[PDB]
Amino acid sequence: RTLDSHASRMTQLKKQAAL
Amino acid sequence: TRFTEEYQLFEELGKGAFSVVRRCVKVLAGQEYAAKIINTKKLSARDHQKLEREARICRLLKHPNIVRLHDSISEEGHHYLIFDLVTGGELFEDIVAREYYSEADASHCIQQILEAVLHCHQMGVVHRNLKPENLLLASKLKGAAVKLADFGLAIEVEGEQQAWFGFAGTPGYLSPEVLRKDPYGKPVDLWACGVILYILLVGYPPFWDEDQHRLYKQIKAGAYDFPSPEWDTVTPEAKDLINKMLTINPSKRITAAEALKHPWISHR
Ligand SMILES: Nc1ncnc2c1ncn2[C@@H]1O[C@H](COP(=O)(O)OP(=O)(O)OP(=O)(O)O)[C@@H](O)[C@H]1O
Ligand SMILES: [Mg+2]
Repeated sequence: RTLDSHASRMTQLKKQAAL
Repeated sequence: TRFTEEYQLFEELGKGAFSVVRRCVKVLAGQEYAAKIINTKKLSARDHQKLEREARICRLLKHPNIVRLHDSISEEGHHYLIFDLVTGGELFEDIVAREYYSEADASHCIQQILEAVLHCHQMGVVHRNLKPENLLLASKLKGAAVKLADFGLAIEVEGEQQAWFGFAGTPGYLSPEVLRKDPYGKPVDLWACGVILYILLVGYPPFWDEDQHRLYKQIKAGAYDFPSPEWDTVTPEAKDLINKMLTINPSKRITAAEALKHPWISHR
């Protein structure tokens, strides 16, 4: 769950394995 | 063979799945290089071949914004890929660290990436796995040179001929055409460049969900926007490029060459 804020959405950015 | 003859290993720089990257020096030349050491012994010959394919492709690619491969060596139980040393860590890490980039820095960065992508494409190579994790920074300074890495999933196209080259990449950065299990080619990399630019500007990706099935429904439907407050300040030009990169049909999508001519990259 993210809020409607820039600071919140910036938590959506994590590293991702392939496939 | 002759690796422990010519080079000498120092500190670890990172672990991968099957691998370990370590700063090494060519003892005759006195030249620093990054050495990715892999375990032959933990690997079937089918996967020995998968690796010697990665090296073959990496050595077609001499470019200022592509980690050049200087040598590739098979010893008993180990394989050594000698890359350009890049000390400034992943683009991903530096984006997290700086929260987001200024348009001016983001432009200077995406420009270099597009250059790299273009050279790949004109050499008949599609990366299929562009993301900030696979871009190394020359240094941790503000306008630094960015070279492109891991062609572990890179493929060879004959000209503009599209084809089903299999379902591969990273879920965040996959093209509609790949999820839809349609044939594809160079445009898949320009879609990724769309994602990467967006991240570059505001510090999060245009498509996300913890449940992967939704994340995919998002991508297929071209379901991105420019939220407030943070996107309100960002020039409409920057938006336009992202819109032409995240064009959902791949034939109407902007090419690496078209992208490099866009006002937001070539201004003044
Ligand atoms: N040429 C290099 N110069 C400096 N550091 C590097 C270099 N190549 C890799 N590294 C560092 O070590 C890490 C190793 O990445 P590596 O490619 O081994 O990842 P992986 O998880 O094995 O996946 P893949 O091998 O498919 O890319 C890089 O992300 C980076 O942090
Ligand atoms: Mg990696």
